[PDB]
Amino acid sequence: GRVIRNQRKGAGSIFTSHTRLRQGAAKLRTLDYAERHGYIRGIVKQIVHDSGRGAPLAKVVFRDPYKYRLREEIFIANEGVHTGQFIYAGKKASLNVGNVLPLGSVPEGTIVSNVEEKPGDRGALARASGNYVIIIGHNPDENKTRVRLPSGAKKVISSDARGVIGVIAGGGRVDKPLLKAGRAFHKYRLKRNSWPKTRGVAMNPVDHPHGGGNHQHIGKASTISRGAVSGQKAGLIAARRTGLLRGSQKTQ
Amino acid sequence: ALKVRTSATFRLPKTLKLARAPKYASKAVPHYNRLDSYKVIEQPITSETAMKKVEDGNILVFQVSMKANKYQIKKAVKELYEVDVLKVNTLVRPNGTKKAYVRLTADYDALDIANRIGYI
Amino acid sequence: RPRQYATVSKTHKTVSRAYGGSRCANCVKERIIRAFLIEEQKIVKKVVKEQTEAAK
Amino acid sequence: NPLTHSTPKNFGIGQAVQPKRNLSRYVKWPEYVRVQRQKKILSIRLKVPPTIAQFQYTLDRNTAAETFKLFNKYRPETAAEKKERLTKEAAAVAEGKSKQDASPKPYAVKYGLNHVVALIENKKAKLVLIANDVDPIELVVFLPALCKKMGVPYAIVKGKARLGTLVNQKTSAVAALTEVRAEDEAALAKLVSTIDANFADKYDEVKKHWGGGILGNKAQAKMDKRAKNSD
RNA sequence: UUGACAUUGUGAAGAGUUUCUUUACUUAUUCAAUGAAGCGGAGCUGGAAUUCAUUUUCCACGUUCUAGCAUUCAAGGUCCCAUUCGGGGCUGAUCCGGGUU
RNA sequence: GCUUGUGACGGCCCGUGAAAAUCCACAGGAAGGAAUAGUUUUCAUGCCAGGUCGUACUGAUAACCGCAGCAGGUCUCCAAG
RNA sequence: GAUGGGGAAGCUCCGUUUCAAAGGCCUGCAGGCCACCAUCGAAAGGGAAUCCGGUUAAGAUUCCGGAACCUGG
Repeated sequence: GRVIRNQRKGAGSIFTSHTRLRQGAAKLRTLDYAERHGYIRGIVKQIVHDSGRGAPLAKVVFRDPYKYRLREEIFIANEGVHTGQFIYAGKKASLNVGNVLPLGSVPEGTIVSNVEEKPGDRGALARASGNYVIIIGHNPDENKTRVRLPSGAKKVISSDARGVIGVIAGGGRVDKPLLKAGRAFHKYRLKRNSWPKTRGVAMNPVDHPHGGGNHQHIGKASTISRGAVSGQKAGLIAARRTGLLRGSQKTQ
Repeated sequence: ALKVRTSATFRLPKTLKLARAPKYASKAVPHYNRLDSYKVIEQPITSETAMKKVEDGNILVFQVSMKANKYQIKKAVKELYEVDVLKVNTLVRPNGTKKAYVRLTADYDALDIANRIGYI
Repeated sequence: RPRQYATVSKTHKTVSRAYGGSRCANCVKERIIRAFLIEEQKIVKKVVKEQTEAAK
Repeated sequence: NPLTHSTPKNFGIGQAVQPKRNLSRYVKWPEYVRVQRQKKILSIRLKVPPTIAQFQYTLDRNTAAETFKLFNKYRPETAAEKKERLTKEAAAVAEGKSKQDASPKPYAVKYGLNHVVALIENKKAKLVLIANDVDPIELVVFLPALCKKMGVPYAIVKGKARLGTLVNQKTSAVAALTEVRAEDEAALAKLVSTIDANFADKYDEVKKHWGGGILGNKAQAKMDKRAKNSD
């Protein structure tokens, strides 16, 4: 048969990300002696809408300690921060909104955003609009704090890993319908060529497994095992269950 | 027994960078001045339209090698005819040969220079 | 346009202050005030720390 | 005094822009440098068999200088010297005295690796010096046990470059002499006694012991802490 | 995808002469960042302990109201040089291992 | 009034709608600097040069492509009563 | 899309802050600072500077007359 759609996306050509209007990637600092022992203050000069991404950004400046200059950095907004604000960062840093701290430097029940999965990864988790991540306990043994994640999950990571207080701005984006193809169109041209989308059962057998007709139907189960092959994997994958469900705990 | 390096970034330390000491003079000889003046200026152009510019505008029209340029042109004229050159404009004719309209200073009569050259 | 600022003399490109063709007067005023007051409050923090540390 | 004013700098965090310093520790060195250093360290790791742990017992500087002083007496010739001897012994003996008996018998170290090796095989050797720092090392691993089995006196030493200089060469890796004049035989025996005591006699024991095992500054101090602070 | 073998080293502990289980290590290998900046170790120092103060068990390490500013091997202090004008060294900025982390 | 440019405003977004060369300014205070004089050329004035290539005409129911002087197709500006 | 490099029997492929000893800036050398740094990529993007009148069978913001402007030195 042919090659299917999703088999092709690995090559990019059409399906890459439309990153012209992007600002620089939003990240933390490079970890260093200051954050490692003490703190440092930076100042947000302005905050801004990056395109193809909710959850607006903040351009923040710091004194280059090692040289007479300024180092600008691109943080993710935190729902209350504002221009002219001072942004303290490091191990000995104060516990307020927008400041960034390790996790051993704060208690459980606290929350945080944009958190590092590892020291000096510069932000992996809780990078999305109105999201957040929770601390639930510490363990000074191996310096391991444990957390809960917006997928409902839980994890354990180094307590020294940095994270910024609060939740990410943007919030109720999903609660607004798009109402029509066109807003979605713009929403997606600013990201990638992953939209519109044709249904496999409308396609032809050569163009998709589902494909052929006389009737828009599939023919066999759409739960394609995890030990399957690229080109077979279209539909439900590791289906531990299927259909509608209730309910419902994410993990407990 | 130590040394002070005040930056983590190391670079190739400089050295003498010798000059060349050729043994056998790569070119057996130097070329002559390929593109001399005679070679530069090829031919006058005595089309009636050109003779008009001569008679009226104090210009000489010349066919020239493509390899030239205005500086060289001017230089060659002033040598070969002992003249003051006011300015020049140039072009490429569609037959693949270069033309130059060379305006003269007020002191010189392009016409008299032409019949001095023996074309008129 | 930018490359004309090179041709023109300096009275066209600056006013007669610190931060002339760079900042507005109200911002420079602001920044002056900020400097002076913070360096005073800095002195105050210093002497407060001294009388406090020498308290015990 | 009342125009100069003493204004220190904090050089502290979040202020007082940091000064320049000796960053030789944190260098991002070149590849070859890192390679040689890391090879050294790796060799220090990875417990060394006795067959190589023979090495890195080189000498005391005093005995070193004494031995080198002895060996300098038994230098080889140079260009001009060989030139002179070959002019003269020829000029005389070719139409005169006996062939090559017209010039004296020589004395020198009899350097050169395979030459030395054959001399030892023939028991014609009297003392041996083995540079410790060869690369590759299989060249030389088999000499100490060889001289031991052959009952010959050897020592491991420092500076194959010094050995070279002893021959007016860049390096030799070896130097082992036989010819000695009667005058220096006392010092010969003097050095031999101490040297067989230090190297040769201790062979069979050193042949038992391994090397390596070292950790390095950080993990070493860490183990010291995990032992002392915890026991 | 799973198993065996090789890469693949060093220690310990031990159920049925075994040869199998976890768990110890850094050098192998692997991951990441950085113009490879401040690791580690003992410290000092400082508070706050005591005593007619001295370690005599205690403890920790200089920046946080504010949309400022922080650059010229750093000023100071201490030595040399003769110092005419200007240089140079130590501290200021503890010392020691050069395992970038 | 038509075209056109332009300004300040207002509306739109889960859309907020290039980059670099280049030019300038600011802070900075390295340095150099006047008296028989010495400093300045971002004021004016004065002097030399400014290279190479292209530059005609069509742009279509006859100059392009459609085998062709093909009713087809082919980007765009000006726009009277 | 070269280089360092790394794959591939190889034609060549990968990658373009590359696990690299990657230089040039001023005042023979002494001082000094400062560096992810090939190169190409738009005749409609960006961009230093010009206009009038007149002239030819056919050229013109290009020529002539007049009047400017910008760069560089």
